[PDB]
Amino acid sequence: QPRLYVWGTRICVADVQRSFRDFLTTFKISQLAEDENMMTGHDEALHEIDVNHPYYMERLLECNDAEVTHINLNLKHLNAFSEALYRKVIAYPADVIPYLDIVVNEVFAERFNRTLAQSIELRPFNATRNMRGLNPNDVDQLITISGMVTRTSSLIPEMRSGYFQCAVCAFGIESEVDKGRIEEPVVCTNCSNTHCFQLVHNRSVFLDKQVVKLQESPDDMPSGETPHTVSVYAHGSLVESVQPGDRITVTGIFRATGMKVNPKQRALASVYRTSIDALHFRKMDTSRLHQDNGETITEERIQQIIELSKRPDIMDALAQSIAPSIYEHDDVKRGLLCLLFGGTRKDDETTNKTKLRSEINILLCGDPGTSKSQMLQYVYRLLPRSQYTSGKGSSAVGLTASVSRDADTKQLVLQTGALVLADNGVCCIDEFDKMNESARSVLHEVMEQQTLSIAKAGIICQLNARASVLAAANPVDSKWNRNKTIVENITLPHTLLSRFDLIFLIVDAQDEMQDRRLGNHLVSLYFEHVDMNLLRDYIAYAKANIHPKLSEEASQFIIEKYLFMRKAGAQHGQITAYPRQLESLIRLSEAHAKIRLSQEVSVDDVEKAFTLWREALKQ
Amino acid sequence: SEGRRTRIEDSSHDRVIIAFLESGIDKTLMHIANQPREKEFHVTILDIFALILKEQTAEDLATKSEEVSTAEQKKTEEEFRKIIENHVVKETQKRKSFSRFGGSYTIKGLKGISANSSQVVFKPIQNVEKHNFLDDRKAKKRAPRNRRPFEIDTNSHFASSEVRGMLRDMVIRIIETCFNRLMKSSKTTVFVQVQKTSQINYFFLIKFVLRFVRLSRQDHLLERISECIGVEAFHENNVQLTEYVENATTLKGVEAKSHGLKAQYALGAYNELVLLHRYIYEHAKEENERKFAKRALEHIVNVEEYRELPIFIIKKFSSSVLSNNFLRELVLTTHHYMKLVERFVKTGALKKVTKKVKVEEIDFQFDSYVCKFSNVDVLKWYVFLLNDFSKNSTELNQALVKMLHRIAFDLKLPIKLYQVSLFQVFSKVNEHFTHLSKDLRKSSRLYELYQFGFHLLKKFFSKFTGDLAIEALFWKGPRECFEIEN
DNA sequence: TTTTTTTTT
DNA sequence: GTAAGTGATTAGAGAATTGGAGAGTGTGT
DNA sequence: ACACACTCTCCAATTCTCTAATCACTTAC
Ligand SMILES: Nc1ncnc2c1ncn2[C@@H]1O[C@H](COP(=O)(O)OP(=O)(O)NP(=O)(O)O)[C@@H](O)[C@H]1O
Ligand SMILES: [Mg+2]
Ligand SMILES: [Zn+2]
Repeated sequence: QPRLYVWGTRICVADVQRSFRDFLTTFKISQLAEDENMMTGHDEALHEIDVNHPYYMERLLECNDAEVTHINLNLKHLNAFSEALYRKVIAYPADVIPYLDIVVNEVFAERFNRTLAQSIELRPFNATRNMRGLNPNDVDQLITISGMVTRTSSLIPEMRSGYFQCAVCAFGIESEVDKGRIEEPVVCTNCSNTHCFQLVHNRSVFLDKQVVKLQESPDDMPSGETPHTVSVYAHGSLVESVQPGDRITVTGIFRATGMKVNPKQRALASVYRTSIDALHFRKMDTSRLHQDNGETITEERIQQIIELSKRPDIMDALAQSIAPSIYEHDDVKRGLLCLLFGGTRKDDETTNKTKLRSEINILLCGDPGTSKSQMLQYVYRLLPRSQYTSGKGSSAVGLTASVSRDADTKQLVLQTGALVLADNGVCCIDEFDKMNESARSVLHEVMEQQTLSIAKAGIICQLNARASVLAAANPVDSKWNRNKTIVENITLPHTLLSRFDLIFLIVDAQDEMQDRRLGNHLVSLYFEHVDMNLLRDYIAYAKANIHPKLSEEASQFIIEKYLFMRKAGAQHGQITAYPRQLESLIRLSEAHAKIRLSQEVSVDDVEKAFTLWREALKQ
Repeated sequence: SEGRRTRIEDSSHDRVIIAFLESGIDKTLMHIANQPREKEFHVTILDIFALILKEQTAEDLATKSEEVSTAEQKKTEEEFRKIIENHVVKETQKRKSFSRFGGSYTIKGLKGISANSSQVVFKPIQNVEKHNFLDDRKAKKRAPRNRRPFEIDTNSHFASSEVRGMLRDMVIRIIETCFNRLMKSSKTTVFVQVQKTSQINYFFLIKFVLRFVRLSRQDHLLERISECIGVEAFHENNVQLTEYVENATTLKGVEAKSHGLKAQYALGAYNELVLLHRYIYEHAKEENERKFAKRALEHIVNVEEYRELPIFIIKKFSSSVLSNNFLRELVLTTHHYMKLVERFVKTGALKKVTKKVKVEEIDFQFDSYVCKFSNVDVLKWYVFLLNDFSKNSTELNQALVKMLHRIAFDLKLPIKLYQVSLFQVFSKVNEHFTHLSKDLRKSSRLYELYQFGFHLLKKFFSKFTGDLAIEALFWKGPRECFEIEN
């Protein structure tokens, strides 16, 4: 009996398929600890996975009901079931993956007695290494690496089967493309002429392909190395599933290819180019506020959040849990909590444009050695979409967008900057007083109108940049000077200063008791905070579900407080108030009501917002 | 050069026909043709009416034309429903065929050309029987240019209801006013003349008119075509057909093709003569007419020249000088003639037969007559034409299957049909039937051929042996059949 | 071509 | 009617005509 | 140097003709 073997390895195909069928029908072990992005399915809207069944048999119900066409295969479960199969999967992905697919399709057809539009496809994931640690032994093996997405290409059509037509008698033949090659017919079987066919391109069949560029994480590296970049190829349904600015983990096959010395000729260079063929993208990360509009939270944790919101301590409880290693600065922590929550979104949905800004901007200004950079680092690490820039390390064009000439098409093309990557996120700008004036002056349009309009050679367009700006700086003399006023210790234009919603003056209150307490706190690092898992869910639920509106009493109160602000700002040696500060007060009031999970802004919320704004600046 | 036109609309020839008939000059031409005194115009008028009916068939005009636009709208919507569903199913099958990654594999148990080697494949094959030994690459061998089959193309279309109604009226008026006088005046002269083409026009017009009368069932018109009903018609037709076949076989080149073209039209006219005489003998109301038809049918069945004609033509067939249309016509002619001989044996009217030596009378046996067609030189062309089963007409498919079925189950001799070149046809038919559900298979028009292939292959595999599988590679003669059987 | 960066006058 | 002899038909081999594939060589980019 | 085009040569297929063997018909007992 003829039998099929993988070339040079003595692996037979069917004996693997038997064990994998057993794995699919039988595995139920890990379901006590189901993961965050894997514990829900759906027939319509959303539904929750049951523990007690065979797990992938349960997951196949989603393919029947919601007509999903893929299964995410966690390889840790397979390794727990049988290492003898896990080794074969990792060692020969280019040979065994075309048959585990067929076992899945067989089990689906047997279970449901049904067909589908496309075959159910496998995506193995969660097999980790570094980009520099790859060797020639790893060619065609399964690997997984992580990084940030900087750029994505436009789509490329890749043919799978061509269509020939005879020039003499209009007969037509199909021809499969395989091993990278097509076979051309020579003799027409109808009219019996030779060397006679012509390929018709638009009658043939193509597939999608995309190129994605990935960058090293800087954390793990040894001494003196600069970060590397790698090309990742996405085929089929993975195409356009990721944006620039996202942080991801990729599982795929590591490959190597040759290159021609001249494009005209058959000779090849003996040093090969390398890339990755993708199989799975993962973006789930539990160390940050989650990136998914909070769709998957359970009813029980929603009720726990609703119960937690009724503490009178809710502002202090949420605020002091942020940045736990930082001592005191409670007012600054409350300001950062307001930055995290934000106001109500106010967009034109016909044009997809912001009518009014709802993001909150904060400046910190104070003495040296007061942990401003540390607070910036905490906010940078907490959020999913964040950028960090510092001092003279930035340019005006690099902060916003740049024009460069393309490598092959020789056209001028446009590419992103920090504020465009930080869209729906936070940009942290350290050493803000030491930037070049050219670099600092482009921030006006972004900080006010949340858009960015460009007019250079052949490029006239407008971009959206819905970012929040958090900045830190020193006074003119690096130590705060008491022989000068506030608008002389700070020196920025009024056009720039009026665009911040909060300014925090941090001046060293020199006192022996405060010195002793802070010294005890700092020395102890060498020897009722809300849980991070609850804080994540609280912020996401509040953002998705709470939209405060102003009450009429609150609106009258806001007008009265704005008149008081206009009188107070006019005195000598003080920051003047413009009509922009009325918008700032409305944003802060909505943020306080949003923290309380209230659909209406009250006079108490306006009072708390005004008190925070006033006491931030009276130093 | 003016453009390409579909097969279901009016030809450019039809517009000239419309102008010609709207002028009414055809009535004057018919009036001239009716006069016995004006003989010199008659051959040309016959040529004119044949050239008018050049692009038509009798089946187009025989059915009376009627329509309702409600039914037409419903019918066209169902046609495009068929087209849309075919496209969606084909595209989803093709896009589901593809597979993602590659590799290379060894088929353990199959030998390679080079020593100690197993077979190697470079695509993820589903199962070992899907392997093909890369026959898709290899270039097909061609016949030389002198020996390829060729069709003869007549621009043939389903014209509009207006043109079909006008032509139907013209055909009926010709039969009523001209036909007997015109044919009687022509037959004395057409074969004496120097010019060749009026012979072809003569045979074409005979074939068209007799088929139109039989299919339209206008039985009162049978008096008007009485010039063609006699035994003399069969005699004269047989003489001309024999001369054309001999010249086409013995000459070479375009001259041989030119004589074979005459032979084709003569054969078609002969077939219409046979079918018309059977229709008269079955459905005429007057017993005198029935007796007149019956005596002619008995003459055809009795005399050796009419009974030996199909084998005589089949043994001389050659694709260098005769068209495929000739072979299809010959197969259908043989089918109808053998049905006539079978009925005249079954009713007992044929028992003893005259044979040349002096002439002597010997008993006749229908199985002895059928056994002549089991020769290899006949069965070659039946297997040749069975390859085109997916585009043959249903009548031709029935004729081919019936001739094979007689040898399979009336003479009961399946060893002569055990042959590889027929098993290839069965393989194609089976692949065609895989794409249909069990109900649609019984609904299909090819189910007769499928069922016959089923029974013959089961009879083959009932007693399979390896030496029998070797014997399937060659055509088997009579002693070969005896020694294989015994 | 036009655009962006870092050393020099 | 049966047996033996002679004539005719069929099968094989040799020779000549026709056509197409393949390989080699020359020229142009 | 490499690709493309053109020309020449050989070999195989087919058909006619001649020769030999086997089968069938005719003649004689
Ligand atoms: N209240 C505090 N809580 C925690 N760490 C503190 C505190 N005050 C000072 N530190 C420490 O002192 C250092 C402050 O550095 P840094 O974060 O740069 O402050 P800074 O405001 O940015 N000063 P500078 O950037 O020079 O203007 C860090 O090592 C902190 O850990
Ligand atoms: Mg610092
Ligand atoms: Zn063709």
